Amino acid sequence: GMELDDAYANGAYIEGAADYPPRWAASAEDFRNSLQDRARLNLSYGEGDRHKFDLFLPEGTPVGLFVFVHGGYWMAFDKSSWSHLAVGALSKGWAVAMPSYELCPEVRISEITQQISQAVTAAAKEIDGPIVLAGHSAGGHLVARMLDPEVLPEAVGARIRNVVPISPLSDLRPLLRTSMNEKFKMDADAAIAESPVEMQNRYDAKVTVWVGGAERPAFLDQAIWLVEAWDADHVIAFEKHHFNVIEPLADPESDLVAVITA
Ligand SMILES: [Cl-]
Repeated sequence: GMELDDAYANGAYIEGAADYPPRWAASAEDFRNSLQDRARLNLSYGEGDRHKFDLFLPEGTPVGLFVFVHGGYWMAFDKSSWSHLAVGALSKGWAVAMPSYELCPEVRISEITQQISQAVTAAAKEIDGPIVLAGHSAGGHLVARMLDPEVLPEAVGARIRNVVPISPLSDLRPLLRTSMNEKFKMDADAAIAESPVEMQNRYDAKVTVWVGGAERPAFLDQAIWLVEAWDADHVIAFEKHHFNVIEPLADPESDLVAVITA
């Protein structure tokens, strides 16, 4: 109902929280405009209005494909607020894909998972080479689900090299105790079915759970749960909160860019 609302609230505990959305949108727009025809915007992966992805190409032959899946608790944002985060990987020669997806309550989280699979699959036809995945928050959840062979085709999964869920939701059960479940509309079995900690079969890939040191206790817990279940690597980013933890993606030399492209 609402017992865990405060526990899962990020913005309320982040100084300047209100300023992130507008600045991301502005930063992303400027980046797209800067890239000219190396920005392939609004490529379709499906028929729906939000079944689109942006594909950012490096200057030379891409060394591979990096898919970034954005967050917003599966109920807000689209791909357009995050383009500028393609810079670090682009500088190392990776093509970078960013999908949008339909949002709850129009769809269920399980349907969103299926859409990300469709998106990764489409991007993987555009770019040859190894595939690396990163995703933030709900997006961290979504990239974690891509290692499920029942979700993503073998031909794509076989190519996944690294998966880096940044501040992921790994166990959806506690969300049943949040008002956001009025939108997700999950019962216990649905939360379990969509929880990465429950996945026993995974494509072979180096998984590194990346979480901010100054994040909500709930997010620190969600991270270590994933680390425990999968024996994944684990990085705690010094003094980072839920909104600036992703900032190093813009920096070619960041440790976050390094673990994603390793
Ligand atoms: Cl669901």
